[PDB]
Amino acid sequence: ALGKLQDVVNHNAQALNTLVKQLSSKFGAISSVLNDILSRLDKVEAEVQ
Amino acid sequence: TLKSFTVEKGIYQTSNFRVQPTESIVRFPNITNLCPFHEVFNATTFASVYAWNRKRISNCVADYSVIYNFAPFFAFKCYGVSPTKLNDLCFTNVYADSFVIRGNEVSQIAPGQTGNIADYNYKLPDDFTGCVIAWNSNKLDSKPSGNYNYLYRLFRKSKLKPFERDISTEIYQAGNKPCNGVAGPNCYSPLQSYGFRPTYGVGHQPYRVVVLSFELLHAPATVCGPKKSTNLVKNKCVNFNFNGLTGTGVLTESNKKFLPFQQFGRDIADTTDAVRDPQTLEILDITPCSFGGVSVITPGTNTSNQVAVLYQGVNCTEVPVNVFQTRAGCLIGAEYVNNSYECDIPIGAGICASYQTQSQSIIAYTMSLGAENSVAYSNNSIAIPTNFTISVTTEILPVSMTKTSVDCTMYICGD
Amino acid sequence: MSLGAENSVAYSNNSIAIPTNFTISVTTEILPVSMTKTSVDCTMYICGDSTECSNLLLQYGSFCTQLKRALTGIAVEQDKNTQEVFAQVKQIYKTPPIKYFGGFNFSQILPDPSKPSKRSFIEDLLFNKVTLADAGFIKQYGDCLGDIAARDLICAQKFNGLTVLPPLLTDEMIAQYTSALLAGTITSGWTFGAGAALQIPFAMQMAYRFNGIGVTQNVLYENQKLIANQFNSAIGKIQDSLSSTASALGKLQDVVNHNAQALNTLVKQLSSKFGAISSVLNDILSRLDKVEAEVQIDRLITGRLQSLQTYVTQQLIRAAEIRASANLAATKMSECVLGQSKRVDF
Amino acid sequence: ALGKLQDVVNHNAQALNTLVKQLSSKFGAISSVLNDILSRLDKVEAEVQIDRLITGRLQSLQTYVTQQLIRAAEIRASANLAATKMSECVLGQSKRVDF
Amino acid sequence: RTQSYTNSFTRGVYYPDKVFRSSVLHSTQDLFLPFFSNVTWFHAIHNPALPFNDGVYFASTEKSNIIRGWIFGTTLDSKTQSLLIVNNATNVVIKVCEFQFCNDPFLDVYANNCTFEYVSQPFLMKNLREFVFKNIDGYFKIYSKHTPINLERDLPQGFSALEPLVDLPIGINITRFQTLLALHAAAYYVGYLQPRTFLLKYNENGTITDAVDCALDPLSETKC
Ligand SMILES: *[C@@H]1O[C@H](CO)[C@@H](O[C@@H]2O[C@H](CO)[C@@H](O)[C@H](O)[C@H]2NC(C)=O)[C@H](O)[C@H]1NC(C)=O
Ligand SMILES: *[C@@H]1O[C@H](CO)[C@@H](O[C@@H]2O[C@H](CO)[C@@H](O)[C@H](O)[C@H]2NC(C)=O)[C@H](O)[C@H]1NC(C)=O
Ligand SMILES: *[C@@H]1O[C@H](CO)[C@@H](O)[C@H](O)[C@H]1NC(C)=O
Ligand SMILES: *[C@@H]1O[C@H](CO)[C@@H](O)[C@H](O)[C@H]1NC(C)=O
Ligand SMILES: *[C@@H]1O[C@H](CO)[C@@H](O)[C@H](O)[C@H]1NC(C)=O
Ligand SMILES: *[C@@H]1O[C@H](CO)[C@@H](O)[C@H](O)[C@H]1NC(C)=O
Ligand SMILES: *[C@@H]1O[C@H](CO)[C@@H](O)[C@H](O)[C@H]1NC(C)=O
Ligand SMILES: *[C@@H]1O[C@H](CO)[C@@H](O)[C@H](O)[C@H]1NC(C)=O
Ligand SMILES: *[C@@H]1O[C@H](CO)[C@@H](O)[C@H](O)[C@H]1NC(C)=O
Ligand SMILES: *[C@@H]1O[C@H](CO)[C@@H](O)[C@H](O)[C@H]1NC(C)=O
Repeated sequence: ALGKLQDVVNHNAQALNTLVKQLSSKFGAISSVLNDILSRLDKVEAEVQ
Repeated sequence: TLKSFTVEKGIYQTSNFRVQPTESIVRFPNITNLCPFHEVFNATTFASVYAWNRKRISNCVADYSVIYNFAPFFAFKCYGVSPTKLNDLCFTNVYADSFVIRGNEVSQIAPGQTGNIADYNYKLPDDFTGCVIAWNSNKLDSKPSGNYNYLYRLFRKSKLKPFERDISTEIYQAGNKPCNGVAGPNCYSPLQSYGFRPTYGVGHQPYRVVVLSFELLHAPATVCGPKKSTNLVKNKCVNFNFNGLTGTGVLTESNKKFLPFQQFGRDIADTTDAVRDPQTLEILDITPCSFGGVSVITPGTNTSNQVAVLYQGVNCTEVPVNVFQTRAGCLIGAEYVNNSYECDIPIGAGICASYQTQSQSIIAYTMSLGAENSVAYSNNSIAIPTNFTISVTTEILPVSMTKTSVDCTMYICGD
Repeated sequence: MSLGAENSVAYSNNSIAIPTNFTISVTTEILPVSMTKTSVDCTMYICGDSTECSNLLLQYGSFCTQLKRALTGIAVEQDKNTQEVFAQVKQIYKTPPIKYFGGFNFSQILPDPSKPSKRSFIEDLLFNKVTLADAGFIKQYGDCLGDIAARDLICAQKFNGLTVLPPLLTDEMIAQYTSALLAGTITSGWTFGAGAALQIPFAMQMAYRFNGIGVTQNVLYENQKLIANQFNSAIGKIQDSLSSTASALGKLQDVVNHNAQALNTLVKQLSSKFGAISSVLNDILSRLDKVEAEVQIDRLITGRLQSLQTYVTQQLIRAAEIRASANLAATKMSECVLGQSKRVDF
Repeated sequence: ALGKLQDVVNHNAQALNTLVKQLSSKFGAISSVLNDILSRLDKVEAEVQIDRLITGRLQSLQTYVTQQLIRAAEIRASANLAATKMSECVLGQSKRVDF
Repeated sequence: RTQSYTNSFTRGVYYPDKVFRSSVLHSTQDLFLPFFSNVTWFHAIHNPALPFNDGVYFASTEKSNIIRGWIFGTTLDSKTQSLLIVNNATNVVIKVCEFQFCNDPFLDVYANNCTFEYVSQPFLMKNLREFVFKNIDGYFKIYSKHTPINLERDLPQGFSALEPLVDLPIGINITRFQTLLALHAAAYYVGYLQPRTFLLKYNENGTITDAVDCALDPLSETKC
């Protein structure tokens, strides 16, 4: 009966969940956690990734 | 522009017009002396790694194409600049730090580097705009007993700051032994020298690393020289080589109050707006000359082939790289008429054009807002119609476009 | 926060309320119609004058062709918005020699030939309140050539390819459209929106516009002087508010500020490195090698192309909003200027 | 008279044709064909060039989807106007003047 | 010595770079004096030193004009390039040497390695003189501004933005510093310089107008 507001809430929630899950994407780098890159690579390769 | 062969009746944007630069000017400060790039390179010995010497170079010919064969090395580890166009620049000062290190930390001489010998004897800034010239010393500095002259620090209570020299001798107190001046057990001094041999290993043979400071875009410049200075012109589109800045301008004269220490000037977006002349201290604004674009006013290709040309928002005193002038710009190829027709092609701010015979010509005119009316009004003036017209007027509205589904893998990658 | 009033309606079985008096109030609604028609050259912004940046921008295909097509469509859309909002009439009407328009004082809104422009008093106050940026619709390059005082912001916008195209309808012919609409509204009324002008005295038109809201037309024909003086005092209140209380022109001054700050942000983005060593392109040609230089030039091209695409996308969304507001303004001019509207709170 | 629907058809056709022509763009890579890149290059450097082409065609696809979303909002506004005109010009008589 | 406490006010502003800007709102990260800091007087008749917390802001209101240096270094006794800014009526004698200065270096009115020997014009001449010093990235800088003061009470509300006087090509780590005596009865100020950021206003002539301590107030951080 209330479909459009459920679509609004689900669209906002899935947009924020997609934004959260996009932290896990590598985007061509070696990892997705900045602490592991900053404690694994020297500053030239660290700034590249 | 239309990527076709038939052209509809209308006004079409075309690529911009610019005034070509006429001359090229070079204004360098009159410096004629020479400085020893050579004599600091074939020297008898260099300073220690913890006691690296920094020397100031000013007022000499800045020749970087000769240090290729003043020293037997293998290319440059340049950051920020390049050795190919290094002689075309003009900056304030250069400092040549030099020291003799082991071979397996030439890669440790870099901005943002952490190691034993990266932080205890010599440290670079986070953004180092210079070159890290390095070469072997297998013949010049090699002893059968060992190179005990050079010293490197093993122990320090804190890491070094960038570009700062810590020359001292003391006793490290990592242990609990209170020797307080004795170099015996458990409080060993950090004065230890690495030793090599002529028959030693090849992977970390000693080096002769020389760095360059290269501070630029600041202060009066005094280490420049290797080109010919020319004259200077005003109010003409020319290329300028004011110190290191390159561009096209007219070089007008203005009234800007220079402080005695300032040598540049930027307006908003790091674009240089006023350059002090290095020879004589005066005013020189920088302004690239006239520009805009061209708009083609044409009828259909099946109708005619003549064109009318707009120049966007500029007085057409300099047209190339009749004439009707408006606030949108001049028109070459169009003739003004004092009449008022329902206009087909909009031209600019207030003016239109059409295609009339009165051979056919491309006329341009001020826009007719319709036929002017002088509709009557009094206390007794009313129009009531005695007849009608049941008219069918066609109105067209889009509803939906084409449903397109794009396969992302097939389009981007192609199986 | 107060939610406005703790009022209670006095409902009963048969509780009623009817008004014994009115207030002819000239409510002022301010609407944007067209924004600033700009166009980006994609050679003076991204590259300035370099052949190398032009050759690398040639590798990106039809990006700036699509950008120029989108900006040309935006400018043509703004001209279409101006034409479909203002030019609702086919023939320009002229004012009669007598200015007694049924007792209603129209001297503030009808134009006068004292000033060289054909504008009006209230239109002059409305142009003086909105601090226009004085963009490239006037040929300011004669002023930008001479370095008077300090360097201007519009000269910095113009010198980096962010030129501003003038509107097709200038302010004089837009004022002629407005004066023709006013003369057709006073002399012909609502009947010029259905063909040609059909003359009417202004008292009859105000009577036949009272008939459209369920009010009989004896109300003005017993109280013409009171309604005329209320209209005069209300337009005097509007005139005094435009003179002193500058708290009503926020929409159009906001639109001018959005356009000016958008061009200023797009200019100031030329000082951003986007990960390169510097933002001065000529120093990048003068300092670096070949290969490393087109590497850093490609970084600047990606950064400035992303900035230009953000500018074009934001201008497309803003053009959609401006086109919605212009469709609303065209619906108002078609509906409540060329006639009388029965929609509530419209 | 039928300029609007012909404009809509030409808009969608030229959008798809521009998306097809965008496949020939290099985007700074050494070529524009994925099989050509995977045929001559190594593994890591072809991963670099394919990532460059992926970024270029992803920017092109994002521009295409964003432009189609703005055009679909415009088409939805025109379709809401057409549904309103079916509701009160066809299914009734509208008193809105110049409508 | 007597350490009277008051406000340092909006002083200590220096030119961050030598680029001539007009009507430009510019912000940058520099190590210098924040707004509304503390004040330590040193008026007495009489040598203990002060710690160098990355910069000192100075202000002398001497009509007799008797000050001949600001000695820096690590342990202050002929160890790391003891700076002497002794000035006579003809020139200035700015040198770094090792002359074994132990305690109480007073100068009457009537060695080792010396790398620097540069001599310039006399900078020192109802007057106020500011001498903001700084050590960043192994560099040493001297600043000067001869603003004529009106009231001989404390630091006024006037603006005395510092122009860069002399930039040194060499530098050493600075920990301990003091002020040279001048006898045959004086009063000066010492401030502490902690890293915050500018918000500079330039007028039509390019002179530096009022700045804003962005890390002092929420209003000022809103302004920045
Ligand atoms: C209103 O206009 C119509 C035409 O638009 C008139 O119809 C014409 O009438 C005359 C004689 O009555 C005929 O000869 C014409 O052939 C008619 N025209 C058409 C197109 O059929 C009509 O007469 C007009 N009304 C009045 C009252 O004069
Ligand atoms: C209806 O309201 C109007 C104002 O909205 C009244 O007009 C005012 O009446 C007072 C009476 O003392 C005058 O002093 C004012 O000058 C009038 N204002 C004008 C003419 O603008 C009007 O009187 C009210 N109607 C009735 C019947 O009282
Ligand atoms: C450079 O030229 C100027 C003007 O001719 C002159 O005053 C100055 O002494 C010259 N400098 C040198 C080092 O010759
Ligand atoms: C460097 O100096 C040595 C010592 O005098 C000399 O033998 C050598 O030839 C010099 N190098 C060059 C390139 O002249
Ligand atoms: C530019 O055009 C205007 C208007 O035609 C004119 O007044 C002005 O003098 C022109 N500028 C020149 C010729 O430098
Ligand atoms: C209405 O008629 C009177 C009669 O004298 C006249 O004075 C007045 O001007 C007329 N109004 C108009 C608008 O014609
Ligand atoms: C009318 O209102 C009165 C309140 O005075 C109430 O008692 C009565 O029930 C109402 N009438 C009806 C029909 O409910
Ligand atoms: C009202 O109209 C009269 C003449 O009809 C005119 O003199 C007067 O200036 C008008 N009022 C205003 C405020 O313009
Ligand atoms: C300055 O410091 C003293 C003690 O060192 C302190 O009592 C005083 O409150 C300070 N002044 C301030 C914070 O304004
Ligand atoms: C800029 O300097 C001139 C030089 O006389 C002066 O007249 C003007 O007032 C100054 N502008 C200021 C202080 O804003």
